[PDB]
Amino acid sequence: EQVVVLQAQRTAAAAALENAAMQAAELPVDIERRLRPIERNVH
Amino acid sequence: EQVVVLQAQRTAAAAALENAAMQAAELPVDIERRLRPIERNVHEI
Amino acid sequence: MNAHLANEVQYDLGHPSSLVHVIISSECLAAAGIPLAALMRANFQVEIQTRAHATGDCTPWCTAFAAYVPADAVGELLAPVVPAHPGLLPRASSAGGLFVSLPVVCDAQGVYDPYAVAALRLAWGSGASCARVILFSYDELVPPNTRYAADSTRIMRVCRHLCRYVALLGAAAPPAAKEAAAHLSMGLPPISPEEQLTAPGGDTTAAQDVSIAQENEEILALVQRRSLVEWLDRGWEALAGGDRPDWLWSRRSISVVLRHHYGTKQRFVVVSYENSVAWGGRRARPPLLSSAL
Amino acid sequence: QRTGRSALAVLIRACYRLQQQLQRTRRALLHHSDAVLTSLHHVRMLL
Amino acid sequence: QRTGRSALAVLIRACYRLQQQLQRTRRALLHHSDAVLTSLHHVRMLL
Repeated sequence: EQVVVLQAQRTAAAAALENAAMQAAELPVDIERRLRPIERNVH
Repeated sequence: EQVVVLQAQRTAAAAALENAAMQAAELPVDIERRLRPIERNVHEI
Repeated sequence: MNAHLANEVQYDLGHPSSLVHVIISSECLAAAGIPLAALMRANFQVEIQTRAHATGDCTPWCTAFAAYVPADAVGELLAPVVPAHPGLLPRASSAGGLFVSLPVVCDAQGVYDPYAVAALRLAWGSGASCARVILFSYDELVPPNTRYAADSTRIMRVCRHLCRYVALLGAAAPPAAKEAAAHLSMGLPPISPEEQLTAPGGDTTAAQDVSIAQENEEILALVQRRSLVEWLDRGWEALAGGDRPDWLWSRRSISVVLRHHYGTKQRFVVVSYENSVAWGGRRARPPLLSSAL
Repeated sequence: QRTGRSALAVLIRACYRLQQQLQRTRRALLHHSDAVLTSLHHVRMLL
Repeated sequence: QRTGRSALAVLIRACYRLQQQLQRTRRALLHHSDAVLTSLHHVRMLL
């Protein structure tokens, strides 16, 4: 019984990484459009 | 025996998440480390 | 498309809860354990029930509707095909799966319970041996935000492909489509459904792109100091010759959100329209879905 | 009188609002980044 | 002569360095954030 649980939990969070990988792919995006309209503002 | 193999992978995957957790838990330190002197510089003007 | 139309009629007439329109991929069905050729042999009855969290009690089986397309699944939303003029909307290829709307059990001040399961059952024959059960947690069904902002570049392409096709058709055009091709040209690459699935931008990330814009245009000003949607409708009613309520929603805003399945690691697509009573639609009924738990 | 007092008001409206623009980037980049740490701790809960 | 030419040098040293402070926050927040995407791709390699 435990293998059927332990396998299904490992395949579960494998999907939750790719939901988070597309979620955490905006951190190099979210920094860029907040600084650049302030740099040209100073420049 | 399949339990022992997969529990070896459950505890191995938990280490890489905590590598990932402590890597990204340092990010809220940095926003309150990098922007706070820059706020002080604009206040000088 | 028809499988999402024929489900909201069941939800409009009350059969409080919510509804999430889901596109399963072909490879999510393959790893779930069903044969893909059995579904190919256009609506299709599928029984769906919802199960609770650590209680055991569940909703009884209700019959809902489905349609499997061996085609591009997502491209059938974005670029439909006239049977008369096949080269109207050029698109890229993709995988093809069924369309099933899924019910979501709410509360008053609607907050869905995660770790409870909404369940499918695909039956392609007689007997229990020809049936499988695919499970969906409420963690699985509902993403945080829609991506209607990724749709803004698509309708502006369909405006071009009508202007390209009628000019390609020449003097053999219907005279209604001759007019609408000129007016859309004054109002101004195939439709790739994989680009909207991988575009890094939601709605709330796009709503923040207005407040970062308007407040920065002000200070940089201080340093110095018959709509086009209507004309699209007369193109399809001239080139094809009918309304086709499949094709009504393809001309409007469609948010195409990519998700992943917890059981078999494969992808599936959560779809919300503009004229849709179900979740994500701009004509929705309160209370809405909230991830408070 | 009105030449020098109003030309500095150009640089008044610029400086007190750049103090405000960086305050939202302190808040909106912490109320967004904590959702990433919310997501990653949720994945360990699945395991 | 020295009154107006040196009072503007206060605002000279302020503006050319605020151009520089935001350049490090472009670099130091990309050489830090790519380690997050480095970590997340490593976790999939374990699976």
